[PDB]
Amino acid sequence: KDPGANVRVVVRVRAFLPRELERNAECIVEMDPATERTSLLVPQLEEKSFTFDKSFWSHNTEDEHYATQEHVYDSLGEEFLDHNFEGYHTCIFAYGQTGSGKSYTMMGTPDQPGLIPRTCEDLFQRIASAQDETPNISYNVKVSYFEVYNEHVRDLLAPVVPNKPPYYLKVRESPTEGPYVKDLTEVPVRGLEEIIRWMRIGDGSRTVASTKMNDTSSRSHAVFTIMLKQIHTTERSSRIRLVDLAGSERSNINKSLTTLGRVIAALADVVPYRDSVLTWLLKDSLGGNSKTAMIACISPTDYDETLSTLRYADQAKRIRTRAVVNQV
Amino acid sequence: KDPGANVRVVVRVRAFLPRELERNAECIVEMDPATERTSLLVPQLEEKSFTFDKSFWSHNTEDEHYATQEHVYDSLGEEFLDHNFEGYHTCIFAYGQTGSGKSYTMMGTPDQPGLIPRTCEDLFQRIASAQDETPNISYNVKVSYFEVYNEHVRDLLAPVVPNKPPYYLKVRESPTEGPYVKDLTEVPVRGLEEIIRWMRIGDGSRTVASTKMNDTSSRSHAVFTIMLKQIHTTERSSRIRLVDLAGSERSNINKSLTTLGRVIAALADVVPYRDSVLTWLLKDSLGGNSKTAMIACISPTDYDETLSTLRYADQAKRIRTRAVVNQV
Ligand SMILES: Nc1ncnc2c1ncn2[C@@H]1O[C@H](COP(=O)(O)OP(=O)(O)O)[C@@H](O)[C@H]1O
Ligand SMILES: Nc1ncnc2c1ncn2[C@@H]1O[C@H](COP(=O)(O)OP(=O)(O)O)[C@@H](O)[C@H]1O
Ligand SMILES: [Mg+2]
Ligand SMILES: [Mg+2]
Repeated sequence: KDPGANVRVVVRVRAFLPRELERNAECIVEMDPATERTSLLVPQLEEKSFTFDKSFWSHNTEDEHYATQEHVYDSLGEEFLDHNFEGYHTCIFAYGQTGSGKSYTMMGTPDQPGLIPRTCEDLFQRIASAQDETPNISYNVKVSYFEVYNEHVRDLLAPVVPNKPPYYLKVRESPTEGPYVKDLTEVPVRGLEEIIRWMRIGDGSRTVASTKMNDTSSRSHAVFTIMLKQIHTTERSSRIRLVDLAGSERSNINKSLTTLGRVIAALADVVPYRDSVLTWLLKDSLGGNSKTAMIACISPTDYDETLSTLRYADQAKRIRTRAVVNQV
Repeated sequence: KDPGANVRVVVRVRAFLPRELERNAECIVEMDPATERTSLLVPQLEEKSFTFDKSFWSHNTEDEHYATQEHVYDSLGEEFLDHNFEGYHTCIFAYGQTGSGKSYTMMGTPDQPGLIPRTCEDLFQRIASAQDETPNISYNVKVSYFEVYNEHVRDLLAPVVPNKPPYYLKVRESPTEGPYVKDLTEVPVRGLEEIIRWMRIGDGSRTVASTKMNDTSSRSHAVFTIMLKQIHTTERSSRIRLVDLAGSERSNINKSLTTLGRVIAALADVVPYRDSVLTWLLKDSLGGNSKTAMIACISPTDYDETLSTLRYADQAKRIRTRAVVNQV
C-alpha cells in the first residue's frame, strides 16, 4: 500500500580458520537448511534465533546445506543484476567483524571468485548475449572504485606516483543523483577481461594493514561501482554499488563505520547521513533510490562480535528504500 | 677445488584442490621426512625417485612432516637473505605447471604469506635491528617489479593510464652488471609497509588470464627484485631477485618458458641465453654471479606434468654459478 523496497538482509557464517582449527575451537552458529534461520548458541549467556532473507551456511564443506560462492551469487547476486538491467540502482554491502569473510564474500579468490567478479562475468555475458537477441539495444560499461579510510576518500584506479603524497578526492552533491566523489576516475570497460583488470588494479591500491604482514587495512571501506548504461537516440543508466566495509569489531579513523550503525538504527527503530563520509556517500543506497542488500558475515567462533553483527542485520531488515527505475 | 656455487634445487608438493578433492582424486607423490627424497608413484608407466636439497611436503596439514610457508622460508628464504646482506646477488625462482603452487609459494596469501613478503619482513627487521647494533652502517632499499609476457617487458610499478596503450620497456646491457630493463621504475622503500605496498600495486598490474574469471595470466613471468644497498663514505649493493614463472604445461607467446628449459639443459648435461627475453634477463641468475635457488612446484595428482617439473629440477642441481661478493 506504499512503494518501499525492504533492504534485503542475508547472513553467511564462514568455515573455521587454521588458527581456530588448531584449538579444537568451538562452533557456536547454527543454520537451519529449511527455515532461513540463524541461531547463536551458548558455548560449553544465552541462545538467540533470527530469521533472514537467506542464512548462508558456508561453514562446513561436507554439509548437505553448504553454501558455495556460486550458490551465494545464484541467490543474491544474480537477481540484483537483473534489477540493474531493468534499470534499477543496486547496492550490496558486506558487513561484519574483521576476518568474518566480507572480502571473501565480495571478492573471493582467483579460484574462489566472489560476488564481484561473478557479477562482472554475469553482466558481460548478458551484454554479449543481448547482441543478436536485441540488436537495436546496446550497452556501455564504466567502472569506478574508491576506498574511504580515516574519513579520506582515495581513487583506487588513479595512477600512483613514487615519493607519494597520497591524494584525496572531494565529496560533492548532484542535486538529482545524490552525493558522489568529485573527479573519481571512471574507466570505460569493453569486456570481462577489461573490467576484472581494473578491479585488480584498484584492489592492490588499497590501504595496507600494519597488523598483518600482507593485507588490506581492516579499517578501510571500499566501494566498487559499475555504472551500466543501456542505449536504445535514447538511453538510461543504472549503477551497481558493491561494498567491502571496514570490519565492525567493538576526520577520525572510526567515524564512518560507527555512524553507519547509527544510520541503520535510525532507519529501522533525523538520519545522520552526513555525520560521516561513508554514510554520506552511501546516503542514497541506504534509503534513497536503491535496491539494496546487506550481507552480514559472521565468524563461527566469536560470540559477542557475531551477536552484534546479527543485531544489526536484524535491525536492517526494517529499513525501506524508495527504489525506482531511471530514464533519459 | 674451483669456486662454483651449485644451483640449490627444492620441490614442494601442494594440497589437493577442492576440484580434485571432489573426485576422490588420487595422490601420486610421496616425500620421505628423513631423506630429502621425492617419489613419483604409479596411479592405480613407472615409479621414479629423486633427491633434492629439500623436498617440501605441503600436501597434508595433519602430517608429521608438513611444511608450512613459514617453514619453507625458514629453510630456503632466510639463508638466502643472509647471503644478500653479506653482499651476494641472490635469486629464487618458482617453476612448475599452472596451479602447482608457484604463486602460493612465492607470494602466498594475506594470511598465508609466501617467500616474498616473508623476505621483505625479515629484511626490514634486520635493518631495524642493525640500527643500534651497527650504527655506522645503514641501509637503503629500492624495489622494482616487472613481468614478461609474449616476449614483452612491462613495468608493473609504472603508473597505468586509461585508453591504455600498453607500454613496453627496452632491454640493454651493463657491460659490468649484466642485462637489465631500460628505465624500469625503482622505488625507494622506507619500510615493510612501503615495500609490501609496492608489491601489491605491481601485482594487481599483471596481465589478466582469460581462461579463469579472475586471475593472473598463466603465461606471464614476474620478476620481483629488491636492490639492497649497505652504506658504511663507502657502500655496496646486492640485489634480491624473486621470480614467479609462467606455468610449464604442454616475440612468441611461448619462447621464454620453453627456451628457459633449453638453458637449464645447456648448463647441466653455447647456452642460448639470448634466444628469449626472460632467459636473457636472467642470464646472470642462471650461471652468472648469483646465489640461486629453484623451487620446483608440483601437483600431487598430475603425473607427466610433475615428472617433467622433477626432471628439470633434477637437471638443475647440476648447474653451477659463479657467485661472488660485490663492492664499491
Ligand atoms: N566462507 C568461507 N569459507 C571458508 N573460508 C573462508 C570463508 N570466508 C573467508 N574465508 C577465509 O577466512 C579468512 C578471512 O576472510 P576475509 O574475507 O578477509 O574476512 P574479512 O574480509 O572480514 O577480513 C580468509 O583467509 C578467507 O579466505
Ligand atoms: N602449498 C599449498 N597448500 C594448500 N593450497 C595451495 C598450496 N599451494 C597452492 N595452493 C592453492 O592452489 C591454488 C593454485 O596455487 P597457485 O600458487 O596459483 O599455483 P600457480 O601459481 O602454479 O598457478 C591456489 O588457490 C592456491 O591458494
Ligand atoms: Mg577484508
Ligand atoms: Mg600463479
